[PDB]
Amino acid sequence: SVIESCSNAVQGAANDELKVHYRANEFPDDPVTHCFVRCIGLELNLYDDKYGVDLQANWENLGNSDDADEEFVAKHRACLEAKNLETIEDLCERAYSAFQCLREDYEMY
Ligand SMILES: [Au+]
Ligand SMILES: [Au+]
Repeated sequence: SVIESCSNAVQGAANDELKVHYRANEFPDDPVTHCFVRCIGLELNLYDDKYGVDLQANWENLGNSDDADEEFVAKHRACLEAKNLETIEDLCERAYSAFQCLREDYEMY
């Protein structure tokens, strides 16, 4: 529902070629996708513009029900710190940049 609602809440996102990527869980580095990813993130509560990535929620969305491994938290909290998200003015670009920290995780899952 989120994918389909986000393709409509984001301009350009309602696009047959992008949606092909999205369902195949591919997310190209382009301004439409940036906003689509931000939207998914906000809708699923995996993300927030001010507070950033919710690492526990993502841990869950990666097929886990326990408290996140300390490594996982330490790792990505480091990855996200190094991105200086607070200096990225465009919100879609900030969200897209945050979520690349977690890409290795999503892919190996
Ligand atoms: Au493509
Ligand atoms: Au962007």
